[PDB]
Amino acid sequence: RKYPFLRRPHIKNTHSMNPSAPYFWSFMTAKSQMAFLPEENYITGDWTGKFFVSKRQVYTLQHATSGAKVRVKSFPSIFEFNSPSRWNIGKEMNTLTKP
Amino acid sequence: NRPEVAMHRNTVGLLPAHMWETDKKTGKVKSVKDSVRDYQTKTPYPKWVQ
Amino acid sequence: FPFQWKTEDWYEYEVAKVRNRRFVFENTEEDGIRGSEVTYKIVLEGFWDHH
Amino acid sequence: VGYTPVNPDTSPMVAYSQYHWHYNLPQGMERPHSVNRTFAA
Amino acid sequence: DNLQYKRYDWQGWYQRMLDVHNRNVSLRCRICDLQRLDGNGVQFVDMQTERRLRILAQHRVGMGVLKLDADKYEDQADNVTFGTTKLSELLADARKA
Amino acid sequence: NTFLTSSVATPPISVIRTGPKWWAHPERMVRQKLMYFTLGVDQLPLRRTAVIQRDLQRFHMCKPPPRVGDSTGYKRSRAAQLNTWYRRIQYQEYHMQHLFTRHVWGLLRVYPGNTTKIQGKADDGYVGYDSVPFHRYNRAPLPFPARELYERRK
Amino acid sequence: YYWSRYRMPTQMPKFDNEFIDPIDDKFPMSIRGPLVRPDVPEDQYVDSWYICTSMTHHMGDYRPWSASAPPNAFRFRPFNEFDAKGREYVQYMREFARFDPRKSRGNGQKGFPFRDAYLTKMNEANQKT
Amino acid sequence: NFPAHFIKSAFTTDPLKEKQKARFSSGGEAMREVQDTEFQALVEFIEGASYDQLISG
Amino acid sequence: GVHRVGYTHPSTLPVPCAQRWDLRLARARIFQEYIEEKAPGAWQLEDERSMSPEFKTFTGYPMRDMRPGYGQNLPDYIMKKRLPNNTHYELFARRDIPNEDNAMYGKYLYDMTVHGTSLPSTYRMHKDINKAQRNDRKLSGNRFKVLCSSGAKNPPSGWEPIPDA
Amino acid sequence: VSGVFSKGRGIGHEATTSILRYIPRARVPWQPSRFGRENLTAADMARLWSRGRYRDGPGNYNSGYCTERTHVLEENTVSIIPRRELEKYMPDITIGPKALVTPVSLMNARNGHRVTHDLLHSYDPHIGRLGKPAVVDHDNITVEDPNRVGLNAATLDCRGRIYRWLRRGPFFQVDNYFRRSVKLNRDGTLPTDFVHEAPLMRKIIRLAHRGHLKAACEEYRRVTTVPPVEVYRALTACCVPGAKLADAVSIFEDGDSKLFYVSRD
Amino acid sequence: TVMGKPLSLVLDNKAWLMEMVLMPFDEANLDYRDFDAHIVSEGHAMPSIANEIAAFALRMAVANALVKLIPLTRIPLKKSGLLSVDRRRERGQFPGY
Amino acid sequence: QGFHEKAQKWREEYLLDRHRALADSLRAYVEFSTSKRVEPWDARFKPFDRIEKDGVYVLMRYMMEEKLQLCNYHHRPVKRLFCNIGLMGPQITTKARWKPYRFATNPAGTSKAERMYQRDKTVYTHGHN
Amino acid sequence: MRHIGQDVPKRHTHFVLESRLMYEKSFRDCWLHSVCRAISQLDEPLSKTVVGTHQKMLQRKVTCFQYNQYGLFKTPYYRLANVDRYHAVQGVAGTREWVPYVNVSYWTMNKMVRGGNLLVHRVHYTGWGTDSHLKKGGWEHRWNKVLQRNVLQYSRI
RNA sequence: UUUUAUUCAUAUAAUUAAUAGGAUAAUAUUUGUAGUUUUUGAUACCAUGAUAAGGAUUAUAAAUUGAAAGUGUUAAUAUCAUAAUCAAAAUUUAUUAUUUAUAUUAAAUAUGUAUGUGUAGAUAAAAUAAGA
Repeated sequence: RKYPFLRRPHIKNTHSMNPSAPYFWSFMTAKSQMAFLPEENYITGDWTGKFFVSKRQVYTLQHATSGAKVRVKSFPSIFEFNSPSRWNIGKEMNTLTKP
Repeated sequence: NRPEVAMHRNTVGLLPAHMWETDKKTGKVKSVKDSVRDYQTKTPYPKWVQ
Repeated sequence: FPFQWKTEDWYEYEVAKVRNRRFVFENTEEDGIRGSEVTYKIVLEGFWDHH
Repeated sequence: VGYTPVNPDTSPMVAYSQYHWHYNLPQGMERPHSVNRTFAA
Repeated sequence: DNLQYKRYDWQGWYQRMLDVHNRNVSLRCRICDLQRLDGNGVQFVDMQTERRLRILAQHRVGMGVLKLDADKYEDQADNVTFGTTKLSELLADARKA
Repeated sequence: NTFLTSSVATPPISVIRTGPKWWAHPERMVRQKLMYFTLGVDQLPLRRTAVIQRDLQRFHMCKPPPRVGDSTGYKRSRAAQLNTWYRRIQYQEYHMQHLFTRHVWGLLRVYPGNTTKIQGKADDGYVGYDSVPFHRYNRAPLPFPARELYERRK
Repeated sequence: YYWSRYRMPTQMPKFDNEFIDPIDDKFPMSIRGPLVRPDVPEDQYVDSWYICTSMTHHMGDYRPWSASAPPNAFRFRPFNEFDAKGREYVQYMREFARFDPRKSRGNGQKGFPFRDAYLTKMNEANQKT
Repeated sequence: NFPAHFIKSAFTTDPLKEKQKARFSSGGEAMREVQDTEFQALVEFIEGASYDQLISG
Repeated sequence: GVHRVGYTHPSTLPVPCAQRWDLRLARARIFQEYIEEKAPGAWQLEDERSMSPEFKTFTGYPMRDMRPGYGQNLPDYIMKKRLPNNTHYELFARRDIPNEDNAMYGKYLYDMTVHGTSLPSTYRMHKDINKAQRNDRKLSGNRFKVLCSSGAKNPPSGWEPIPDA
Repeated sequence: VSGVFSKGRGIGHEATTSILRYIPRARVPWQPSRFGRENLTAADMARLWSRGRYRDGPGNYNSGYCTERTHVLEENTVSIIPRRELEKYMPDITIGPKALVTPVSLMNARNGHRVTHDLLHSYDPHIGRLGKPAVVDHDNITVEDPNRVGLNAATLDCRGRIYRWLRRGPFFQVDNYFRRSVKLNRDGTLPTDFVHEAPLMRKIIRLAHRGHLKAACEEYRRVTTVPPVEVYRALTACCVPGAKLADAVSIFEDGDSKLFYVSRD
Repeated sequence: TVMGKPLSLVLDNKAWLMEMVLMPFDEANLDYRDFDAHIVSEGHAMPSIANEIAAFALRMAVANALVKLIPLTRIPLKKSGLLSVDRRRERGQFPGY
Repeated sequence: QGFHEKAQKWREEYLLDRHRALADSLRAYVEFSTSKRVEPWDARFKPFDRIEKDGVYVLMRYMMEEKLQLCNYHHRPVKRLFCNIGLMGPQITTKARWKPYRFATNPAGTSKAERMYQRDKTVYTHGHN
Repeated sequence: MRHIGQDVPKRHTHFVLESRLMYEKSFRDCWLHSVCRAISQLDEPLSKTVVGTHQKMLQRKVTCFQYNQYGLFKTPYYRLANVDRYHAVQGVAGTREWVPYVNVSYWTMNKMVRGGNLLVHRVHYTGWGTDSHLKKGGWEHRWNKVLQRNVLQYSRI
């Protein structure tokens, strides 16, 4: 079975490999670093509580500074980003899962 | 710098070389110390905001 | 004869001939077949050619 | 055939069957219908 | 339409789609027709005025015919007045020579 | 030359069987004739294979004559003899082409492809910048400045 | 009912691999002719839908080739003097023989002359013969 | 299972329909509205060479 | 090569004339054309595959922008693109209805006009007839799945179902 | 009994039902008992509406407004992170209901729409109607949607609503909105006394009397209500000096045949 | 001359391709340097038509032109099979293969 | 049973290892960039063929030696410098021959073709040591 | 509600009906989203009137409004699922599974062709067809010709 | 005593009944049309159609550039007319025809692991603008 280029019906088939040092920014992220963060980083309306943050949200300093728990959906039921660090800043959550 | 047009212009000064403990014999990075602990920042948000 | 031309002139002629198709003034003052006041073009569309 | 009924407007089978007009014919107007002038509302 | 998009509800929006698709209006004007004396007593467009007009309309002029195709508005009634307005602007700027 | 990657080898029968596509390609044959002429030697085997290929390609469309009329005792043996004789002439031409290409490479300081032998200055197959660190068929390790076959100047 | 329209019955005809009639199909080709339909102009045939044959838009009533060409036409050409390409290139030469650039104004592609002769006239190397 | 088509012409006509059919269509109405064996076989065979016929076995 | 494009004013010119840059500015003002400032001068790539008559695909118009880094995200593409309003998308969104006889007229209105009551679907009718045959044969094994159970759990006063056997 | 809903309530008034019960009603022959979306209770309707927009709306558990403190998945229940903890690392940029609604002049550019909601809010009282006629209020546009005026394809009677919405004529939304918002008063007076546009009318009058006909027309482009006859009078008066007969006739016709013959003065 | 360019440049100075164009003037027992010939391309235009099939098409066109010009040249060319078209055609596109 | 917890702990350990791996990879990339490479030109073809005391080599050693030393013989800046100087002309891409990518990305002194396979494999740097 | 009364043999046929809503919302929200994205992403000055910090603040306000637009349809069209309206069969656009003009799956199209339900003209299964644009370049050439007819023939004043 | 090739990659998650028209029309607040509640085959079963594999043979000689691809059945599969308890969004999950050595990540998130002298067994394909 073959499908049109860059139009694979599978959306989660993309396996984000180990981050590459030489680029580390022009891979799985925004093409330009002068662009604004996606909508997942912000709150649109008065919610009653988010179950888990999506994997498209970029990682910021406030994630490790605030201390609030963050979790994403993976092969298991859920994965919480325990022991927050500062090395993963400016990267989306999909690059730190290894499905 | 990415290796597209300018890569030889990279210098060791850009490399922090202080947030990790490196092998004094080979030169590879052995371990990395914690970074969020007692982090020093003048402004977590851009200065012009608020 | 025989016809020998240059590539730049040939390219320019071909492009100009392709471009200048809708730049036709239908209603002129010429006598004969061409030259009139109003022009109506009725396009009939069908499933079959003989229809 | 089937729960979904066939469309009599765009189906070539019903359009060119014995009970309708084939495509190898003059394709003229069948009848000059006049409704609004015979009885307007 | 007269085949299957009449006498029913979808006929209205099908006709609106047809009108929006055919909203284009093409206005054609000849330079030889422009080259006439005006009310003031001078030629409306001279050689320099024609050259300036041809430069201003890079591809809108062709075979000596100035053609402007307006698709600006959904209806031909507004496309025609937009085309006339733009042609008037172009003529006013071209007469500057 | 400009082609320096790894190459596979094919039997001469395959290239001979390839007709007016590679082996009998007129442009390639003209290049071989020029190579012989600039060296000032006769092109007798090249002309022999040229006329053989011309005769074969002219009548390749025509159907073969009825084999029943032909005598299997003698006519088939004669046809096999002629075919083998033509094939041997083409083999000789192929060998001459390869030999003279190697010789001209050696004279012109042209570095051949990997595992290619140039008699007089390589004698074992020159290999350079290959996918495998070791020399194929020899198992000799290869340096990074692969091999300076010729003198530096010019 | 609506379905009452689709109830007219057709009466059976009165007599006295698959799909092929052996008698007509096995007839010799050199005698029957390599033809599966009357040799009338192809404009009279339309590829039938849902059937692997070609029927005529006029039911029967075949018209011969001489019914489309002028009387006593050569090879059924519209004009006996030239073929299609002759009629095209002679026309091109004739119109170029009286082409004038001033006349090209107003109309569109019709103003462009015969390119083969126009460009060869515009080529300086062709001036010296 | 299989619908009854009744290809027989005697199984699809009844007197009630024939009564109304006869008035509109009858012999008089139809007349009003309408207007050497070897040699014959040979000419029949060779007439297939016409521009609107084919040679048939 | 690298250089600075020079401009000469008509007043500074020995003989005044209308400069091509001034004419370009006037044309841009007339036609409301956006002047791209960061357009490199060394990228005048002709779409030869659509402009050369020597190619099969010649059309006389440039069919490509000849920019590898071109996408729908950039504002230039956004400004020069075409909206899908009143397009084939809009035609399909109203014509490709799963039930064809619902874009012309409402089923209930059509039934109430042509017929006297709203007819059910063919599948619904077949299910009803099959239920009739099953009830005639066995009259057992059926459930009582309903939308609102209030009327079944609290039957109206004066309702007495007659037994079967 | 396998009843989907345990409870149901009527919609007709108690004053009229008790008298109308004596008149037999012609029910649908193949389905006499009809249990529509209106007959559902308040809680059942809220649950059904919340479940309806499971793809894009708050129907998905993680989307929001789920009102559930724990989610059971993969045989492992997970607690919910509250909004107070979420906003620590998600900076809130909430504007409120004022953001979803676009101005009236953007209706044509948004294909006959004003509200930027998850569901298409029809302006006719027949698609988003639930017992009462459908009325869309732009000052109360919220995700909870106390009035079920939106259009979704996962409710009890969604199929007919979708069919009606897709089977709509041109200018359907604009016509419905204009007809419902603007109409002649019962007193017979023109609807030209609104306060939300009176300063704009005065501004246009001042521009016309100063002679700025282009500015007056540009401001008139943005009006939503029927202008008073003074606006047309001033526009025509300011067109008089310029001999702009075409403009005068156009501004006369824009109010003569289109807006309750206000310009008929 | 082919498409306004010399035959040697059109065929990239390939003898085995130009001899096919020359052949009709030998089979008819004529002189090549007595006639002006022009070739117009009307199929799929390609940057290089230097191939055996294109040379065959050119030879057929020249043979037909010679037959039209001098009727008696029909017999030699027809006997040599220069006006005999071959209906061979490359396989069409198909995802199966 | 317990696979959720096991996978969560495995992913935690994997991310903790990934932080150190990223640090080491960045260090290796910077060191490779700042370290001098080998001469990225084929010494077997016309331009870069002559003796070290004649031809292009004297020009290199008396004109562009400082720039080559600053660029550390990386192939891209070396080629760009040779194009910018223009004393060689357009021959860089038409007549000059250069070493392949992974052969010209070797360190300064290798003398062995088995060097690209001996580079560090735990560092994810797309072939940049 | 849940398989009590559905009136249809395939319950998945309602997915087409609900996808029509997606297309309608795209028609509603395409202009607003495009304008917001262009204004937010543009870095060069908008005009002579507004430059610098005013432009930066306007960009941030525009992107804040765009993020606050709840329910705005911003989805690539190729991510939309394509299912035939008659048999609820899913097909991938760009492959033989889907027929673009009929907008039905390959199975539905084959059924309608083998029956008398669509008026199509059979051609050779391994050719280019009657169309000269298809025979003279193929799908891409016919694509370019369609583009030229639709757009690249007007003066565009 | 004849010729060609073959390492092939995602795969399940929860709810589906109605018709209602607007400017330039001699007048309808029908502005804003308000009567809950007796039914039940596929969230998981319709067996029947197509397809795969796939073959047939007359054209003498002259002229002409001409006068030249055709399918049963056996099989497997499946979404259709036929027999109620449940697959399509939270995708790991292993599903045949791929870029091999002068230059290699810029616009929707778009692949870091198999260099090893191209070295088995089996399998498929064609006489088709090519040149057995």
